[PDB]
Amino acid sequence: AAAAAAA
Amino acid sequence: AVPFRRTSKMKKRLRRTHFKLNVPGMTECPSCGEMKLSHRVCKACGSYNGKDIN
Amino acid sequence: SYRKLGRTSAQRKAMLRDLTTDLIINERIETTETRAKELRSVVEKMITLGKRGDLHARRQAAAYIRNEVANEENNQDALQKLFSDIATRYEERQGGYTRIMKLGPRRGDGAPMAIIELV
RNA sequence: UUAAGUUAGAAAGGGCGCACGGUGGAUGCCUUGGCACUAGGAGCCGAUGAAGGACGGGACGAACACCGAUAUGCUUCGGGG
RNA sequence: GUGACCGAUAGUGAACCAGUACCGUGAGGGAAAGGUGAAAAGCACCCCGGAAGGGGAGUGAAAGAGAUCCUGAAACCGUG
RNA sequence: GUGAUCUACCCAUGUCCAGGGUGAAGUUCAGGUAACACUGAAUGGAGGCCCGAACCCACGCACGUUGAAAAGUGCGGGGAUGAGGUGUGGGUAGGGGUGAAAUGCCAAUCGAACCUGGAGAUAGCUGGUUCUCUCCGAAAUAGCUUUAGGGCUAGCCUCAA
RNA sequence: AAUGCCGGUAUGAGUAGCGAAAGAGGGGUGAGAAUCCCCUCCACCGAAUGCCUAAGGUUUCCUGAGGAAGGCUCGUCCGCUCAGGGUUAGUCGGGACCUAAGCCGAGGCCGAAAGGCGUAGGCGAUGGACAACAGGUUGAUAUUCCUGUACCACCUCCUCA
RNA sequence: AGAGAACUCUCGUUAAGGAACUCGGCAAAAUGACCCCGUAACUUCGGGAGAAGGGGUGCUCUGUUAGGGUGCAAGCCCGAGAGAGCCGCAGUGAAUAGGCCCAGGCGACUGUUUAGCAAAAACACAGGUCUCUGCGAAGCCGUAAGGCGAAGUAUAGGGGCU
RNA sequence: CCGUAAACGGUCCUAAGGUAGCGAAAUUCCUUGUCGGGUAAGUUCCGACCCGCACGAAAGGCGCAACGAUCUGGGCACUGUCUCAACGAGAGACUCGGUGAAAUUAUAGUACCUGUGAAGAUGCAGGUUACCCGCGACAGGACGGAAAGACCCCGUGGAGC
RNA sequence: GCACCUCGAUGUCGGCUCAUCGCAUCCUGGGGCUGUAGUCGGUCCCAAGGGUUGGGCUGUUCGCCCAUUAAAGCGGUACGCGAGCUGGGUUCAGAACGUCGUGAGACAGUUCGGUCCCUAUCCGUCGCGGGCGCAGGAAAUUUGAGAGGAGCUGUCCUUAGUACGAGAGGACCGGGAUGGACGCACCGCUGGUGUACCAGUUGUUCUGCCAAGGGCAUCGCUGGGUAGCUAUGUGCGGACGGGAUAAGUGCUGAAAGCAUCUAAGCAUGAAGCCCCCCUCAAGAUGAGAUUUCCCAUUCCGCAAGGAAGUAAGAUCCCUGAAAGAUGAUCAGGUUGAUAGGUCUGAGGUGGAAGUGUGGCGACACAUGGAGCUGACAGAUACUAAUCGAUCGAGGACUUAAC
Repeated sequence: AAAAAAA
Repeated sequence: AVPFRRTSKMKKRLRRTHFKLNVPGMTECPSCGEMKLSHRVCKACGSYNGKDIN
Repeated sequence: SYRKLGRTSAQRKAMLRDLTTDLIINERIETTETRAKELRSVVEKMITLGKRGDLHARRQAAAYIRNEVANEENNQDALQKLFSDIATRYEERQGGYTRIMKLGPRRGDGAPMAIIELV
């Protein structure tokens, strides 16, 4: 996936 | 926006070369002194060319 | 170009009217230097309005002078003071009714202060 | 004096070494307290009101300890000077 | 009464107003913090300063020993 | 064992919703039937009605994202007499409760809350493992294995007899 | 050498920030004033940014000194520090009155134990009953203090029918 | 305090074009207040509907207007709808009070939901249908006692689907 | 499956092989199916053809006024959304006075090109450039920082269903 | 395809912004062969200098279509670029349709909705300063080693309806105008803006009231507008030309008695190259050059050298903008116009207040192109640029002539 959704 | 390496002492001192501040334009007051910065009323005697105007 | 002095235009007008009237009563005030430079032209323009002495110049000056008492136990307003004392005092002099004398910097903010006086 | 060459000194500030200080509580001494046990004792206190607390009591300001409107205490019997 | 047990980051969490301060509604969790000198003899008095804090003068064996106060390292900050 | 002082639902008792419109059922007077029906005016003021403030909410954008704020602000937006908001006092407790149902919420915590114990759980996994010198010195192969980055025995290393 | 634990100190760096929204001048105190006090203008809120009254906090309230640390600057000032002072009720709210939801609950019914449930009875306001108003007063208390007029419950050493 | 750089944010204008921008009129602009005329397709006849679309608002007098409220009256309030006019580019002159229209999908509707990423076509909803249950009922919470159901009684309760 | 012009006939199989009503759909890979409308131009939209991979009758079918902070098309008005940006106001940014952090950090006197190398170099090799120290800006690199990748795999790990 | 690097993180598509590089060249430039009659063409060479579009559909690259154009070129740079930007699609948590699965659930099948953090330390880039050097200290003017910018083209008229061609059709070359895009400057016009300019107007409050004004309501709103800044406005540029050249075309000529573009010698030849066009440029440590001032003091150190005052000149401080974040630059500091004020003007706005006249009044007219006016000019020392202080050289040694 490699989704950049860092919180 | 994050420092990669810490600044060394010598680089910090080289950057602080121009951080110093200058001597003001201070001159002899003709009434009493000493001394009086240029183009301002003297804080001691309250005179300016040359009346006591406070 | 005139200065903005860090204020809104309405605040600029109100502060300039306050400083002009306060210079007109107390005859010597101590402000910052740039406020003095912005104030002196307005003050000599209002003295020039007081020079004419007619009703229209007085009604022009009434739109700028705030309603504070000038002379105690006489009930004299500032607007009467322009047309009674200042205009008769500066009848011969053509301009240059104020001078600015600089003081040292202020303690709290380093602001260069100045003495304003009617001469 | 000209022309062509060759060098030193330059320090806004900096580097290294040395000297003199400041910050800090490591280290070294040092216990006022702890940790394991040994030889003995003691192993229960309470409706005749317990364990534990709250609120107070000193001439004097708050707290620890002590005491309970008889309140920083009160008797009797001994120790001690 | 004894340790081929510890010595203040160790030893009880707690050598010190410690299950305290503090955190959590609550059950509960839970610190940091010892050292002047033998004796306060704790710097009378003078000067600068509003005071704090200094420099002399005294006490003291030592004042660089002066209230987190024995010794005082290094990181760090400075002056030549 | 501790929690419904946040929040989900329920119980009891209170309180709030500026104003302005649309206009029902029903009734009366007429046209009208033997008696009902139907139509036009007057009265009436029902509605999980309409526009819109307090109040509640979170639809769009922007800003903030080591913020004024561990969820807000500004400009607009939706509901606003009801399946409404809200105060006080209470009840339901974790293999449970509650849920107009999202795997939502139950104290900034949720496909199983938090605290203390079993407990120094276990980890074939990752990281780390503190003084010096000398002598000798590998392997990354085979077999088997719920075995393939683990293990055991052989192979290779070292010391002694 | 564990994204180790604790303590101290650097780098970033004299950098970001100093947290919505009006200040100006003249006098005063003071060692020191843009920030403290007074005065005059000007400005803001005004179904509030006004008055009071709960929950909650608890001394933060008043006076006299003080400025170390805390005021994201300064400070002569403060909700900061030290000394003193201040809260007066039969009528206001609650309790010597009542009860709802809910809770406790003799005897009692169940249950390895611990306990769970439930009559009589009681507790429990957010509700019902109930008697004081208008002025003044201090630096701090006001339908509590004072001056007027009152009202509610209870009792007679008394006087009348 | 003071200079009014770039850039960031909150705003205000802008010639001639206008959605050529963009995934998409997102954002912004515009209309929006009172009175009068008029208002379509469709329809469950209630609506749609403030549909759409047009016109007028300022001030002086005639004017303590006509007409109402109050009072013993004088007198003080609510005051339309018009005729003479007077001004400005502008008249609810400022600030707050809808942008509309046509054709489709889904869900009827009001409502509710992932506190702190998704408000929807999701959930719910009256109606419809099936099934269980004759009372110490069924179904539930509890080992039980006890209780909800219900101080109800098959036109009543529980469960499934729509 | 095969014929015959949905419907009928022959055969296998099952319990029986989709009725009405819809249909390129929130359902259609081919596919932007074909035709027409809308536009100068329409992979979206609308109305029909059936050629329905893989609609379908209470996990309801087909329509449906009103309604929606819903989704998808098309028009009027409107405009800085841009063609194509230009000014003006305020806050920050800039300067000065006062106060003053944080993420990060092996040491660091820290150029460029082409190669080499754990295969993408500030530090290596060859060459080309470059006096020392600052201030205001931009963000290409430092495989930048922030979170022992969430994807994938493994664990004879776990948890929920 | 392999799995070498990264799983104690290398953000992945398509667009926006900014670009740069290679030609296997889309056009423009120069050519060869053509079954090239001319225009238009086909193929193959040399050439990267410049330019290579506005939309409808779809998240789309791609692709189709509309209208142009000289052409709407292929690729690389982490399929360039998210500490530069957006999340429409992929790619979370919700909910549906079709299909599969008894089921929980699944689908490079579809649809609706869905949190994109960072204050720049270093190298890089864009600008601006302070030091020191350039063998004395200064004020100006400069050469250019090097570097950057620019480099594109359409249409019309003549030559000429000529050459050519049965006709239709129709030139190469050479001149002259007018455009598109881009760039550089500046506003005199055309406009925009112009929050200390002028006028109108609404509500409330204030100056005791009328009148006249002030405050607030987005600068309250509306209509204009000086300077400055601006484009959509205006002016200008890519012009004419030299040198060596590429592909080609050749001359004279032998190896090889001929022939021959070549092996020696000479040409001609492109929007490529190096200049002429513009700009920065001696930190060009190789620090250059010309002009003109100041002079060669005092005290120590016997030599080298070091301190104090100063000349020429510059700075601190102040008034300001033609400049500007701050520095810097520029105009100036009392034998002077640097800024403000005053006066007179330019421009803007549009007929001030008061008085009088007409009207019942709202209002109009005259005084009167009036009144007012921010940065725009010219005069005028009225006010401020005071007195003052600081920095700043005594010129090393050889060689040829003096």
